[PDB]
Amino acid sequence: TRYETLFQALDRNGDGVVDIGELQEGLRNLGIPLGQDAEEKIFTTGDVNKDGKLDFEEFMKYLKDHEKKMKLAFKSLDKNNDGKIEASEIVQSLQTLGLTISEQQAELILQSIDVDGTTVDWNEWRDYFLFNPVTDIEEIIRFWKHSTGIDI
Ligand SMILES: [Ca+2]
Ligand SMILES: [Ca+2]
Ligand SMILES: [Ca+2]
Ligand SMILES: [Ca+2]
Repeated sequence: TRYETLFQALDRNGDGVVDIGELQEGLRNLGIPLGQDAEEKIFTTGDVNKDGKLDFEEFMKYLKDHEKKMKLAFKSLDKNNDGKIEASEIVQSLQTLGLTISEQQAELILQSIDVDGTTVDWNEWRDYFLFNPVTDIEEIIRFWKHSTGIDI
């Protein structure tokens, strides 16, 4: 019950839906730091029937689709399929997208994502981008830009 756990956590009054207040205060009470336009981007993406409310199916679907996207990004970065992402792979991937960066810049990115202080694996990746509403590698790169300060 991934998304059941999350939803049950967020739905404070237990009326079966999560409103924007519950999402905000919820994310803060779970310790996930998000800006209002990120949270609102999540909400607008999730509210398929546009009633200003997230029911369980909408929530579950958003997180499912998002997880698929992030998994796709991960597997697109992992060139040698070792289930991990090395800095050189970030360099190559960004190079195919017309960005030339150095090894220490990629290392900087990875360290911004890693906690083990090694390179990042699928668990850290997934956890890091779980509530980050980036939709693809481009948006991930833009996020890396305002996160690390490097202009990429
Ligand atoms: Ca509610
Ligand atoms: Ca809705
Ligand atoms: Ca790899
Ligand atoms: Ca690591």
